[PDB]
Amino acid sequence: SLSLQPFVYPVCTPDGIVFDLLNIVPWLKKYGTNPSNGEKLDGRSLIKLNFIVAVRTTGNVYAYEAVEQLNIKAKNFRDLLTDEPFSRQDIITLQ
Amino acid sequence: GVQFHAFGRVLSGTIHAGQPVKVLGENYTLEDEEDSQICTVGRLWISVA
Amino acid sequence: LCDELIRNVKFKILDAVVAQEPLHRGGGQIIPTARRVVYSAFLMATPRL
Repeated sequence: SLSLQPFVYPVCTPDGIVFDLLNIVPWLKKYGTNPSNGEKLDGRSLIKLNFIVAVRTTGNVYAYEAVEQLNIKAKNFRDLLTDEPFSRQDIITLQ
Repeated sequence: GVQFHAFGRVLSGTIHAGQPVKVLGENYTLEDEEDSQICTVGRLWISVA
Repeated sequence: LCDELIRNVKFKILDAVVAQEPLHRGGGQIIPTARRVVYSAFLMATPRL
């Protein structure tokens, strides 16, 4: 979210952002709150991600183009398999 | 050149100036509401050639 | 072929092999595979512009 770069070490906050593990650690040390929401967050609450695109919800691989088209179609934002909401931003691109 | 105005014949209903209208989409007006962008048209008038 | 709309072509699916578990195996990632199958069917049918 903050860097707009690929995460060195992916993590997620309850906010549900993909700012690797850099942004969260700095915000917790300074504020003790999540930068997006401003809600209190602890380091423990952070969830670290375990280290062709994959959707987090389906956890399935898809052609990148196909995924993007489903996310942005008429109300087909969520996800073809799960139909759980999913954005382009939280699509993980595999190298 | 910058301002566009819509035209058409309503079927059954009458809101004169103040009442806004929830605009519908071409394909975004299904049961899954994607885009409405409700605005208010207070300059609705009839026209001639 | 040349990024043009297909017309007058019936792509008959002869035989298929489905996954036993769609949540475990590929269940939502078969549409690019079906697009590649349709492209290989249209390319190997002696096309004409």
